[PDB]
Amino acid sequence: GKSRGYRSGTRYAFQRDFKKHGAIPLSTYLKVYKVGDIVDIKANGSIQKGMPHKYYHGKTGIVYNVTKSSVGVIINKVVGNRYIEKRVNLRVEHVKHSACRQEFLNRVKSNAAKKREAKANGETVYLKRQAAKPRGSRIISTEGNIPQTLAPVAYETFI
Amino acid sequence: MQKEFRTSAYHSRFQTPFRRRQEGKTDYYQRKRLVTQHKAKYNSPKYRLVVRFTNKDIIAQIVSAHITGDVVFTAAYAHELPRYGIKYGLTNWSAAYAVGLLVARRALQKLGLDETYTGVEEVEGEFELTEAVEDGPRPFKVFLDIGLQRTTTGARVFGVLKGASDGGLYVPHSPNRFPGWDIEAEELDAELLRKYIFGGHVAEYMEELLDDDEEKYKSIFKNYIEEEIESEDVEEIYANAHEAIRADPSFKPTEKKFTKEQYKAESKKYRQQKLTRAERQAKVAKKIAEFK
Amino acid sequence: ARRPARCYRYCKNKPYPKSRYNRAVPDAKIRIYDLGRKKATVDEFPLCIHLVSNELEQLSSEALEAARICANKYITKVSGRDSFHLRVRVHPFHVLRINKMQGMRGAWGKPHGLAARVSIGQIIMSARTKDSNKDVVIEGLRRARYKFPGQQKIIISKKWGFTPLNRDEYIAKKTNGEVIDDGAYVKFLSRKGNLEANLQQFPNYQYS
Amino acid sequence: PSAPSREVVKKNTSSKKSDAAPASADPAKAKKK
Amino acid sequence: SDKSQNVMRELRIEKLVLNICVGESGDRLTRAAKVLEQLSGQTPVQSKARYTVRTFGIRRNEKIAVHVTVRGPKAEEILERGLKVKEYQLRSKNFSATGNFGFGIDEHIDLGIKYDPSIGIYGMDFYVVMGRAGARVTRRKRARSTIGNSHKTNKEDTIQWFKTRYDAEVLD
RNA sequence: GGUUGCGGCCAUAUCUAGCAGAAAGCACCGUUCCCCGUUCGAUCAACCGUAGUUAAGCUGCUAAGAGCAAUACCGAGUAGUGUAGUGGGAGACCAUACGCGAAACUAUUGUGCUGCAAUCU
RNA sequence: CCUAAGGGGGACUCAUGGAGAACAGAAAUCUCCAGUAGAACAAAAGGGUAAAAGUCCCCUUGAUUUUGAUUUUCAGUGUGAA
RNA sequence: GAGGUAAAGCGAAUGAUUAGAAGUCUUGGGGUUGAAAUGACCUUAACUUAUUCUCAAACUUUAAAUAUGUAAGAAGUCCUUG
Repeated sequence: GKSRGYRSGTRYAFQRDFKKHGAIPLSTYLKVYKVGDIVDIKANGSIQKGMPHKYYHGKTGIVYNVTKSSVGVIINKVVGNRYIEKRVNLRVEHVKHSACRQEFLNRVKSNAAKKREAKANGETVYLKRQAAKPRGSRIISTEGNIPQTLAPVAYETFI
Repeated sequence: MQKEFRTSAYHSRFQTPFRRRQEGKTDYYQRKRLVTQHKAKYNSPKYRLVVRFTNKDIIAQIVSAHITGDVVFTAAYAHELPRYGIKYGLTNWSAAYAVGLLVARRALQKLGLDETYTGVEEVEGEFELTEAVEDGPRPFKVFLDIGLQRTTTGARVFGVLKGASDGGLYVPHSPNRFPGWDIEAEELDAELLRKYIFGGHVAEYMEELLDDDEEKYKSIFKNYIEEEIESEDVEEIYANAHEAIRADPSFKPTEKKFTKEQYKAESKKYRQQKLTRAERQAKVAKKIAEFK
Repeated sequence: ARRPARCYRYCKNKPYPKSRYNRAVPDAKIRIYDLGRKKATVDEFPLCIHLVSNELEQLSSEALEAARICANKYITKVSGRDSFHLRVRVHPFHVLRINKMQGMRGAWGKPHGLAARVSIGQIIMSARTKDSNKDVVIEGLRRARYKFPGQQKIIISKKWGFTPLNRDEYIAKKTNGEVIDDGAYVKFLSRKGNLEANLQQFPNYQYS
Repeated sequence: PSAPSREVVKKNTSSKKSDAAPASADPAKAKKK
Repeated sequence: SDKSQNVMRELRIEKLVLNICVGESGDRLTRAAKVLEQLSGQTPVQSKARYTVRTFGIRRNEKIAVHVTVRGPKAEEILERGLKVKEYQLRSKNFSATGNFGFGIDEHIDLGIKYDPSIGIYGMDFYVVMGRAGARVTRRKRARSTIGNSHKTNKEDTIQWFKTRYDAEVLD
């Protein structure tokens, strides 16, 4: 007999972290979520109300609704050959702001600051990020660092 | 014969509670229920009336919670009462009422809701909530946080409750925990509550003790004796103070006999300092050598 | 009764131990893992000789028992029962299953026996003895090798007895007062913890 | 007279014999014989 | 500082607990409760069996024993009244490692109360809980903590205090 | 800098055994008329701040302390693993090529930081 | 299966071990200390829970009314459940 | 961001498991002490302490590789105020 209940296979996913059981620290309840915020979903096993399904554990989405104790998050899930928009109601204990927003929102500010200064100096600045390039030429000094010769070592048993 | 319990594995797997729970000071269940705000009232804070009693002091603070820590809006302490004319019994039920009234008036002064929301100017002990004025700002809403202190009908925390409510703050409450509440006949005897507001119980103890046990009366009510304060003029001490509390509720800090730097320099002399790594290494080497 | 060992030679299944889920499991044929003078002190037997696996393989408890008996018999016959301490280093914890003891329907088997799952380079048997007793102990293990399937190597250890220290580091820690007897094994000095207890337990500790 | 009763603090809901009450764990009360 | 001869280190009785474990429920337990209310002047409380034992003739939640706690001067008076029956002679194996001691009388009329044939005689159990000032630390709600090692009550201190305050003997 | 009230992170904060603690605070501490709660004013309630004490709590310091935390020419580029071959081997398995890469272990260092308000030799 | 074993609030801390107290003993009741949960939470197993979700006490019927949205199984149909 | 598989671990929890050593038996027996004292001794077996060999699909503090969610702007960012 197969069993396919709602929380099947969540033995380790919904467990609390080691030495982290019990009450929720209240910064979780002091965070403010606005429509359009990007949030990570991670089910807290100790709060069983407003709990996400195991599919959304580890997914990231857009807040579309804000209620008394919960947020509505939009998730795109693959069903066959397309994506379906899923609307999940989650209590804020299972939700955290995505840290990818704060990094990109800082690059927007930095680009704006760099661009305005270049206009003040009448010069140009390039704001596109670049991949790591192959390193240039260089000269290796050997004063105090004369090359040491290594050889493969013979076989030994150490038991 | 039995297994030693405090093993290294016992300590390794032990999960210490929250720092302020292990101190036995914060009830985080109640704190979560008090602090958490409706998520659609995004950054609007909930304001708590923190009321704490020490052996010598009454602390009343209006607090809003933030991620970096709680932020005090205003604060009134019982040791401020001598400025207002109450010098003894700084932990009466009536001192609690006075502290609540003071913090309410001070907060309303800070906000600007003084002329609007004056409160109960003629304290008769009736149960009443600060009702909003039509076509005007709503009264400052504050929730009572009694912490770990037990809820009993007649407790002093509800004295600060009644004082703050009469001071013009909107603090949601019921009258079934006030002194003078008849639990069998579910109505509040406002006469006994008014008695408690103006030190009536203390004055009656003074009068009842003076004619029965004068020696105990001399020790318990010393300050009243050297102040020539009898029972019949106890009430005015509170009754005037209320008026005085309403006349100038602004906070006047105590003038400090020394500066911050002087306090720090004085205190730093009586603070032992951690041994350097070399010092304890030398101690270990000496202890080894003296072992031969 | 027993199928040929070739039917259970390879680690094809996940480990299947006794648990609350399989309970009617027979006992392993091997019950004794320490033979010879197992109470000898560490200093009495400096030489260690291993029988090492060159196979990722399963060894039945029957083979473990047979090899143990063969090695013990030979070494006690040639050098005496107190000239060595033999230790079997693999315990059979994996349960083999048998089906026949219809067709393929409902074919989940019943417990049939026990086997130890050994890796490449895993020590099967260890023998601590004196140096002068080398050629005997080796010949004791070389016979025991015949009771096992696969390839095994007889390797003379670099270490002192069953200790994790080389035969030179042990002597250094011994003349420095950092080693005390514990019956058949030893305890080594620690530079951590209560200084007074450490000093009391190792009085001859020449501190540097 | 009033009749208050001692309240229950334990959680053992089972109505059975308790832990560590075995026979032969006791000494010989008649060892003096 | 850290003076052992400090005023607040004074040993004194915290409470005296009087136990009568009559094995049954009904008239005998009610009369034992009457005896306890007579001796202490306080309404006692009845204890229920935690589980069923056929050998002892008790069953779970059957009201078996009755006990009462007395504190203050009355505890001291009852304690010395019971020590009179013991003729002021306890044993070294009557004091616990935590500094408490107890004894057991066998007839409750030796204490000095009127005997009634209807009531009969019940034995009685005496236990004294010793403690210094500051035990409220371990019993208060807020900021509850433990008592420091020097402030703890132990067997030797309680034995010496008992010998001094009652001029009695602790038979080692 | 100490202390209190309310906290954030939730042991670098816990645990064991010792020692010290000026000022204020906190605390223990005293009492039972009153509101209130108990078998018990022990807890809880109220009253006095008066009679006393730093003994305990609390705070800090000590320990080749237990635990915890962090780091690393520590182990170890090891174990494992993605990709490849008409590679080896009877097989079990293994080596090599282009990549990713632990855990234990070992050693060293540390042992709460901090927000708001009030207060203090 | 459950008018509580549902809902709210309050108070308390569990399994177990050690040391003590007449009968009383390995197991009755009382006391202190230790006790990160080694207990309990109707019923399988897993997860969750310590000033509680456990134990006890007080009050109750939100196990109510109206009809939408959403998650799982999914065809993104029904039913069940949330 | 999420994960708990490979590996690893077991002088870390749970469960399994080999060997000694040192202590306590006061809440194990046999023998030997006693004209009787439960008050010693020899022994095995128990526990306790620090160690020791080996393990887990339905164990675990730790924890990959591969695979997997989101973001990388004009429907954006900032300023003022309806």
